[PDB]
Amino acid sequence: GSSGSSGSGEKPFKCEECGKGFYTNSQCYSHQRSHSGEKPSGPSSG
Ligand SMILES: [Zn+2]
Repeated sequence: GSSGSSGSGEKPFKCEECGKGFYTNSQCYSHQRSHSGEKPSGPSSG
């Protein structure tokens, strides 16, 4: 709704976990990864 102790208002692409800010979808996801640890790695591993 509103904020004060923050600068980045709104962005075209932000994280769903915390709410980070991004400009390109690809980027948004990249970070989103961090929000994952207890998971198996098959075709790709962090
Ligand atoms: Zn996040």
